[PDB]
Amino acid sequence: IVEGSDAEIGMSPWQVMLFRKSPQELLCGASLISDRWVLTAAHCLLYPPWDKNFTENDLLVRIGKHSRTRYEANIEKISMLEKIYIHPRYNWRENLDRDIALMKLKKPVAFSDYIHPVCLPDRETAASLLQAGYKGRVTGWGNLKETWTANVGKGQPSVLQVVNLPIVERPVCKDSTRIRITDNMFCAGYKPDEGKRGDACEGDSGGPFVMKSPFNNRWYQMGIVSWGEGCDRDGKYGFYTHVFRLKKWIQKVIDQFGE
Amino acid sequence: EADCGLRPLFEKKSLEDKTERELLESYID
Amino acid sequence: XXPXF
Ligand code: NA
Repeated sequence: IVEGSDAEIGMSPWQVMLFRKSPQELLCGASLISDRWVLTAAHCLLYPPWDKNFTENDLLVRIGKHSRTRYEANIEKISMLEKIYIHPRYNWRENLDRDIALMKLKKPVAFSDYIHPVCLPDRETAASLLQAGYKGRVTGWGNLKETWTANVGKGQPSVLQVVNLPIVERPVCKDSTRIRITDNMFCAGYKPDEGKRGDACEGDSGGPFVMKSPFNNRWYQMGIVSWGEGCDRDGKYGFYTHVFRLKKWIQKVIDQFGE
Repeated sequence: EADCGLRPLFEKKSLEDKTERELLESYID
Repeated sequence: XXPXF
């Protein structure tokens, strides 16, 4: 996350870290939507050009974490994955349309002050909050900057990072890139000279873009960190998987496969 | 929807995090 | 996102 700040304790209790088992490695962000289901980006699991291609036996997740580099005894939980599911129409060989995947935990994780599910949007929430200018929140342990110098690397924070960003008008998103944009994605970020900056970055893929409903006070996961061209460049924006638009598939998986 | 989206250390305790107000204010601007 | 996309 570029230009973000440290998360407060328990600020994003649905935050999940996706790791490759061996060699052990932090791969992507993800989110908890129930005691047995985790949401992430399809490209985190299946995407050859980025050394991504894994089944449930290649991965594990850590839930309830705040600091990347410290073992948080009696707070963090670890879990194997029973199975992974990728949207059947997920398109990697072009623009990553329907960049979404679900992962079922081998056992239910216990909720606590630090582990708690985020809500998925219904039509009314989507219709009322997905408006240009309305802000959402993106979180992750991804890189702090797109570039590196001889003395300063891209940077990997130890503490979870968070940034608030405004949803952008679709025509602006479209004109900012040559990559085709579908109705299964939306973009967010500040325009040049709105002053503020901020963006998700390498390593934040799969993490959530959440909005706090002023109607019932609950946090809803409106998007998934999907793609971008570099990080926090002027005139560029982050793209996110449109969760509500893929709700039918999400429901099918949970209903058809459990928990 | 169960108890989704209500954080134990914030909403459940009537405490607001440091930046959620910026989110709320954006539904006006 | 992924370096050099
Ligand atoms: Na930008």
